[PDB]
Amino acid sequence: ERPTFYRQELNKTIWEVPERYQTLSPVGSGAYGSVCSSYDVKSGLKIAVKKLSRPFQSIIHAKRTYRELRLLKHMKHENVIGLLDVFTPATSLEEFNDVYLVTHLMGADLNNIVKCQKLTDDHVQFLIYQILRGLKYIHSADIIHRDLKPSNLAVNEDCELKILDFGYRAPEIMLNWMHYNMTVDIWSVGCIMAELLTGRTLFPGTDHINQLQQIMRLTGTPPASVISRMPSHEARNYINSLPQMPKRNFADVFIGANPLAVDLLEKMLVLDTDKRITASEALAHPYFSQYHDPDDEPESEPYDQSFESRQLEIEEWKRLTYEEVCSFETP
Amino acid sequence: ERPTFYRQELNKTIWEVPERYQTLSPVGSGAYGSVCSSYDVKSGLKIAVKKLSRPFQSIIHAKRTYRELRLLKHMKHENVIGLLDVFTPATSLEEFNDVYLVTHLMGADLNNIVKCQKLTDDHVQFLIYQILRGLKYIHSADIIHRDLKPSNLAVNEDCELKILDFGYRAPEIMLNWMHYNMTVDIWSVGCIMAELLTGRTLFPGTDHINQLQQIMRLTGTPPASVISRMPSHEARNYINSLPQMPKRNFADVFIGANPLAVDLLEKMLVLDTDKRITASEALAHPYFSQYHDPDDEPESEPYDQSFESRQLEIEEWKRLTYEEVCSFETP
Ligand SMILES: Cc1nc(Nc2ncc(C(=O)Nc3c(C)cccc3Cl)s2)cc(N2CCN(CCO)CC2)n1
Ligand SMILES: Cc1nc(Nc2ncc(C(=O)Nc3c(C)cccc3Cl)s2)cc(N2CCN(CCO)CC2)n1
Ligand SMILES: Cc1nc(Nc2ncc(C(=O)Nc3c(C)cccc3Cl)s2)cc(N2CCN(CCO)CC2)n1
Ligand SMILES: Cc1nc(Nc2ncc(C(=O)Nc3c(C)cccc3Cl)s2)cc(N2CCN(CCO)CC2)n1
Repeated sequence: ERPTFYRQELNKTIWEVPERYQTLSPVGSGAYGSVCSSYDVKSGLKIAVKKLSRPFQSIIHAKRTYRELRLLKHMKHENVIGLLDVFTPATSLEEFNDVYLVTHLMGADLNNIVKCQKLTDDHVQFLIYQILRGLKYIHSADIIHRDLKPSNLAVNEDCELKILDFGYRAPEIMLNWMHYNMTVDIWSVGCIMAELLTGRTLFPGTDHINQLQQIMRLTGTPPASVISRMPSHEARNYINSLPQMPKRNFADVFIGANPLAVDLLEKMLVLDTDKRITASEALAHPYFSQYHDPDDEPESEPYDQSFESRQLEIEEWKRLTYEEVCSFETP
Repeated sequence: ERPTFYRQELNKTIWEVPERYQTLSPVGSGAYGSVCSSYDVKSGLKIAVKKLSRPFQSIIHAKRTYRELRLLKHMKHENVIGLLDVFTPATSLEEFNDVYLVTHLMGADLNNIVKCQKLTDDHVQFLIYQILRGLKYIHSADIIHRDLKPSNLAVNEDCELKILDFGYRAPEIMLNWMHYNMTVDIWSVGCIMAELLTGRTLFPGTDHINQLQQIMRLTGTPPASVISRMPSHEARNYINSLPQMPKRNFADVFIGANPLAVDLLEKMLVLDTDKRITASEALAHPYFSQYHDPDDEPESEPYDQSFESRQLEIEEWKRLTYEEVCSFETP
């Protein structure tokens, strides 16, 4: 049965939400859609409400809309943002033209978590452990489109963590993405953890290619196999040798740090993509002895993404979307 | 001997330019600096004058400034933007805080060449020949920092073309950049040529990973070697099979096109990075039979980029820059 809806204008756009979602307040926005904090009277919790920007303008917008709705529906893990409600003021498919997604509200982005200065080792243990627990689960789903990453992490005031869904190209580039999508994740975590222990950026370049040179001061130079197939000799020269800079080592960089943190980082911040630590291995590490529960670290159910390779008109995506909204049982 | 400088305010910023550069008119801008068209009285030609944005604010701005000055100083090829003049109103290193760079003016971006509707096949031969002549020269300079790209091409009205210098990361990503930096270039050109012949984007995605699926429709699926080392079986499944969409083939897509144009594209738009045609091979190809001159397709002089590996304070880069400004002889 359709609940009483109520209508209001926030930042020059019309919001029509169910009775339960009171005291809407705009927190921020991006291309995807606008978000509002709201007090859900029913369950008595401060909540997040998103209204999608023109969800069925184009095929891309339409599939994008359906994708996010399917993903947050599937994501059921205490470290990954999940769908609490989805709704529309529309009462028929023809009329249907406005979609709202509802989740829990996290209060602090990554870029605020760093500056959130006074952090005990325990907070770091907990934060990193949660990203890893999330990551294990996220990798297990094999999500074709990439919306969940470590950098999208979000944190409410007691350090409880969730990974949100935000925060001409040659084939060899995107094949490389697929190839290393899990490895790069654990590099991000590594960088993130480092910043939580020091408060400074770990690998600051003058630019992105100079960034590689910085990384290697800690990681060492690539294996012969990687170097011997660079497209030129001057390319090999750039990655087969460090220039003579002052010597820096892990023990130096993370001096005040719990030595187990330094151990963990020495297995995360490794250049050899194969030798680098995997998420579920990283969980078993001694640094997380408090938190590590091998039977409380679940993988995902298979996730049917056959939709990703269907080529459909706008109206076909809109129908799929509206079928999901009407099917949704609010937990 | 310092010429007479004159001063004016253009877009709330003070421009001080030598007597010869009259009738300054702003055309466009980027984070690097703002650009003006100007009538150079001396050589009597419409010219481009760029004023660098706060060139010595930080180390990055300072090295950046120096790099661009070294690059365009080194680049001497008629398909690659080159430095005609660099100047400063400053008369001592302590004063020195503003820098201007002068090149030829083009007046048509890539995104303006597409829509430039009625183009003979001749225009395409000539446009594509010049990018390839460029790229050969560019690739041969082994330029550590990437500012010169196919997509950065610019054109004047008689179809004369020049490549301009504008248009947390894991090591495996940038290592990959280095690896394929030449092969991706030929992919871009392939894509550009395709559009020139048709007017539609060749590989339209819904998103970037979906684009790989679009590409494979034409290129087929990756070799077993590329497949057998994806990080999951679901990834293996994405790239080991096309889904059953309409069959599409090169001959179809480029129907009205010169058949030799199609031949070249079937050698450019190849997935296997090794089999893919190289810039210099693409030159020798029958499609540019009238333009191809193997003794007029020069490689670069070595380019001393030892500076890219130096860590220097702002003031050190500012002196190198100032030294280059005073040393420069205007052709
Ligand atoms: C834009 C923004 N969002 C914040 N929190 C959010 N939580 C969850 C969000 C979200 O979009 N959920 C969601 C929904 C609803 C649907 C589909 C998918 C998803 Cl993932 S947005 C906090 C925030 N700030 C306020 C507090 N500032 C200072 C800290 O002291 C920092 C900035 N700004
Ligand atoms: C590692 C990586 N992945 C990217 N995107 C991906 N999309 C899909 C991916 C993929 O593996 N999906 C997948 C999975 C997980 C399972 C089965 C099947 C499939 Cl298909 S990976 C983008 C990206 N970068 C672009 C942006 N750069 C920052 C500049 O702003 C950083 C580098 N890096
Ligand atoms: C930003 C821009 N630049 C244009 N031409 C240029 N030529 C060379 C440029 C340049 O910056 N040189 C340079 C310099 C000086 C120093 C260092 C390095 C370099 Cl590379 S800028 C044309 C243009 N327009 C777009 C299209 N519009 C509509 C047509 O209907 C006309 C105007 N916009
Ligand atoms: C192929 C590629 N290269 C990138 N940058 C490079 N920097 C340095 C490179 C390099 O090979 N230098 C070099 C050379 C040439 C010789 C000797 C020694 C050296 Cl060090 S290649 C970035 C990049 N991207 C993917 C696509 N994204 C599009 C977003 O819109 C942008 C980022 N792709």
